Amino acid sequence: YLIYFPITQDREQLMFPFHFLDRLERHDVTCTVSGGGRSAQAGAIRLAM
Amino acid sequence: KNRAARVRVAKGNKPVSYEEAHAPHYIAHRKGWLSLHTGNLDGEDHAAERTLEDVFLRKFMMGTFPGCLADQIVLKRRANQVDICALVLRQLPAHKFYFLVGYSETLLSHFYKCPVRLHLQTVPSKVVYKYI
Amino acid sequence: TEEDMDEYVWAKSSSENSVLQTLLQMRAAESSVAPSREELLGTKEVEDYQKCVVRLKNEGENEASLAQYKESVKRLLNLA
Amino acid sequence: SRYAPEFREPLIDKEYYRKPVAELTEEEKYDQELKKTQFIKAAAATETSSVFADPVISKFTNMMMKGGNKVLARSLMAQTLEAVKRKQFEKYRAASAEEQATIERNPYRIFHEALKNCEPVIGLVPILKGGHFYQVPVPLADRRRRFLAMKWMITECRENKPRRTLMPEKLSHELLEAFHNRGPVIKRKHNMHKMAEANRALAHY
Amino acid sequence: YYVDWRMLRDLKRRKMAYEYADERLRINSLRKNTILPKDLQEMAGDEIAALPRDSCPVRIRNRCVMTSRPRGVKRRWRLSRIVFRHLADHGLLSGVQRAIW
Amino acid sequence: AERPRTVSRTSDSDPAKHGEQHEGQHYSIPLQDLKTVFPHGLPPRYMMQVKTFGEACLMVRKPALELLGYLKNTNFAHPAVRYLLYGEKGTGKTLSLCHAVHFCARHDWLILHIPDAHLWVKNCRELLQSTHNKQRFDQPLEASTWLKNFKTTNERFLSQIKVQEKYVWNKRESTEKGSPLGEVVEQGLTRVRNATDAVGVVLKELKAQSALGLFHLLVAVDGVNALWGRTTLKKEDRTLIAPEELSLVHNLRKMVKNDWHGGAIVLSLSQTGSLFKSRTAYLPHELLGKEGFNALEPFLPILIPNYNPKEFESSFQYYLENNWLQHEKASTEEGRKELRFLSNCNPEQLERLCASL
Amino acid sequence: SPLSEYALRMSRLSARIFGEVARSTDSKSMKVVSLFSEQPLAKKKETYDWYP
RNA sequence: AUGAAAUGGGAAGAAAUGGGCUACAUUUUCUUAUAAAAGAACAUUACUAUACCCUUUAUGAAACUAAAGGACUAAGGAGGAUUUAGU
Ligand SMILES: Nc1ncnc2c1ncn2[C@@H]1O[C@H](COP(=O)(O)OP(=O)(O)OP(=O)(O)O)[C@@H](O)[C@H]1O
Ligand SMILES: [Mg+2]
Ligand SMILES: [Mg+2]
Ligand SMILES: [Mg+2]
Ligand SMILES: [Mg+2]
Ligand SMILES: [Mg+2]
Repeated sequence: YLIYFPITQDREQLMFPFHFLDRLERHDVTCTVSGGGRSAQAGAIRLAM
Repeated sequence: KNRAARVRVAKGNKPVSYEEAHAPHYIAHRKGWLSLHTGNLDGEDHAAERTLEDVFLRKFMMGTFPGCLADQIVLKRRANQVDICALVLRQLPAHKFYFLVGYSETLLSHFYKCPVRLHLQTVPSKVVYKYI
Repeated sequence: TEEDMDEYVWAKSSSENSVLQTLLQMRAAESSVAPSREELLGTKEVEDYQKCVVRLKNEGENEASLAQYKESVKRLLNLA
Repeated sequence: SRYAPEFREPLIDKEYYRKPVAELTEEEKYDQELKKTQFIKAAAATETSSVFADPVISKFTNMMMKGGNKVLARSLMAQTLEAVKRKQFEKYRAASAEEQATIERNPYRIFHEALKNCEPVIGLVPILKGGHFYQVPVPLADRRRRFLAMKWMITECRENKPRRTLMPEKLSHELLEAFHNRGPVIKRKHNMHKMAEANRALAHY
Repeated sequence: YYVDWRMLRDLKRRKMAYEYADERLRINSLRKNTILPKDLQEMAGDEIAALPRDSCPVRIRNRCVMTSRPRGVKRRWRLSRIVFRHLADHGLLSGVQRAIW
Repeated sequence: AERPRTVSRTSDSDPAKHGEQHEGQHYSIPLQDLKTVFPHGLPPRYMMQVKTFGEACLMVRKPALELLGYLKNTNFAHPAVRYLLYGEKGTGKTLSLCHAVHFCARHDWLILHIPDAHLWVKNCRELLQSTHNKQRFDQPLEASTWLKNFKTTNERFLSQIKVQEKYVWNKRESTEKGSPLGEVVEQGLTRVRNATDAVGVVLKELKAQSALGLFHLLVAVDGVNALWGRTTLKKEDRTLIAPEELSLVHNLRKMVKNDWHGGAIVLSLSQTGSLFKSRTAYLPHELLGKEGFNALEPFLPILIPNYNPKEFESSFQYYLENNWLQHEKASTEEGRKELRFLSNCNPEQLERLCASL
Repeated sequence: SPLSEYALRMSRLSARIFGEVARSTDSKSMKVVSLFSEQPLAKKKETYDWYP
């Protein structure tokens, strides 16, 4: 995710689900996002997670 | 204001049919298409030629059955077959209709080089959807 | 030529020359009499190095395959 | 808007949801039970539970963005904060133990206290009466007072800087110079207040 | 009778371009290359010019088949925007509806 | 807590002492060794950290410990071994290579350190032709800057080593055989036209004389993937140049060959600054290509990974030990866990995130 | 990159098999192949039978 | 003949005005990647011509058209009253 999402705001968007429930570093996620731009793909993953 | 294909309001005494009552934006919603061919489907050719044949076929049927058409005709193309479905008033004698069918079929089959059939449903009088 | 070939062939390649030249310099430093070409390229150390380079060129290059190549170099070059 | 009026703004406060039930005021307690039967808007792309998210700075970033280039605007603000931290670290190391105590090295605290020092209490709304322009003293809301401070900073740096200087180097030099109540932006606030004093009589109009 | 004299001239232009298509193809091929002597290419440039002007296929204009309108035509049906709209708005075109979205 | 803060520093300033016990501990590089061993070659952002913190401290790590081990057991009689540090962006390849340059520098090796080799294949504003071979070109400014730094690092060895041949710089100026190698360096700086030729003499002299046992030679080239790639320099005909045609690139390609002995070659790959390479390319064959890979084999690839849990905590405490992380929530466990996610333990990303904070 | 002899002789062997242009032909001279491989605009049924 | 057809033309502006386009740069310019990052440029032509002029290619029967280079480069330094659009 650091390689796929070189922008911080995209990574922060993936941090929101786990950080909110204090579950950082406790799960292993495998994503497959097709379509849209960088921000739309991070947002789509956030909801899927 | 939009003036296209809208039979405008009179004073409640104008008898409009179902087809005439509905404006263009009701096509594919409340009323269908009078002609059905495959020439406007995606990746299909000969739209220009199918449309020109339709324009003529409608003018031919009006003149061949003058004053005897209750509503617009429906054209149905399947393979090379053409089928004309017309609502016709019961004004003319029965034997006269057999003449115009034999004539109009043979004439249009030798003009467009396809098998053409005429389907006539006779009504006692024009069917009125509403009075506008 | 080598560029045309789609599947790497270690035999008679830039790798074989580079490997043979290194092994010749290694035996010369040892003060041994100049050895034969077949002798140097028949050793097991050179056998393994052939397999690893071929894997990198044909099978694909990745951290796992590069780790295998690292070990072959250590054996071939007598590195601790 | 694509959100029906029944939708509710999302609440992204991590501590609030995890507080013990008894610690919540009954008004707040009521809203939680009500929201269970309501629709909630999806959270914005820049809305997170991060502990490093500052709303004031996030707003300042959007007021610098041009043409939807958020990456560049955030980069400029990130470079600014670093340029302010690095300017205070140099001063701190090159200062005596007594001076070292006063020196502030937190860029987030220099940014907030800078903006606050540039916020004007009163305003001036220009009016036209009888074919002349009579601007009159006005009172400004908490939203209008904050907007003016941020706008005045982003406009001093954008315009009144040398051609080869960059925004992270002009903005850093102004947040710190404002943080000490001596910058040109502070003068803009002083000029606003001094004009309002002059127009005290024209407030009636 | 065609719609107007402008449609008649175009119809003739379309029938004379069909007659001289092979000729203008064979001759023009001699000019669109760099393999033949420039003396031959300059001469083929004059044989093509000597052909009648109505053989030239760039003088054909697409006109509405029913009203002979030069502009506003849709090439898939060969009708002007005004004529196309009359057939479409009455349900007479198979599958054409108004676009609501 | 500050338990990793004790693990965030080590008292062993000398690179030889370092071992596995010292992993994840930051050793301070002496001030004199910064202005002598490292006048160039340190990353630009790292140099900013050295100026603000007032001290250079390099974390001891397993990749750089493996390299120091091979250098200690070097068999000088055997041909030189090429060590290739390959890793993803920001993983620390340049600073791992600088750790080796400190170890060799303290053992009295002769340092031949090319700080960045991409700078020689792009953005050149003066490109002359070479008298030695008219087909090649000469980069006066690129060579002149390197010589001034090479002089500083090896100033001690510039009087002992002496040229073994005669070099005619101009009709009126030549170098007599036997004169100190410093004279060759002095002429290059004095007359910029010969700068690209003085460099070639220096590289040639050191390579030949090293085998005589007088001195050891560390050829430390960072960004070696530039040599066998493409350039963005154009000839008077506005036609792009090739790497070989350039004189500096041509000479260096010889030094990175294993046809000599008496030293070791330490190479590093960097996609940053690379021309015509993807952003996500880090592997040796992707960056070196078919030409570069064949040139350097057999080489020893040393992967530089991301910070491990021990290394990340030590780096986090080092920033806290210098008061860099000034945000109130940075010291907390929720801040630390956040920075671990956003950075992903990448050394460069962690340095960038903490810079703003 | 340049095309070595093996590459070039293979390319000619392929063109000979697939009925493609075998020689080195300029972009200008490739229009002759287009003119004689495509129906001309005036010979297409849409043009000459545009009108009823 | 106010009808039909063929050939050749249907020109310009020390002018005013509406709309659009580009620029006036540092949140910028050039290059590689890609919008990440890096190396250079950065005031007299640095930013900056979708004009003129000069070449080449494309369509055509016809270049008077379009595109791409080349040089040439002038003005422009964010625009008075006033006015447009956007929840
Ligand atoms: N051993 C280390 N000690 C201290 N900081 C380190 C170390 N390794 C990496 N870092 C941090 O990571 C940053 C990047 O390091 P470095 O430049 O060595 O990486 P790299 O992999 O060579 O990068 P690139 O691919 O861009 O060339 C440094 O500026 C520093 O903040
Ligand atoms: Mg035309
Ligand atoms: Mg590096
Ligand atoms: Mg007339
Ligand atoms: Mg960018
Ligand atoms: Mg032409």
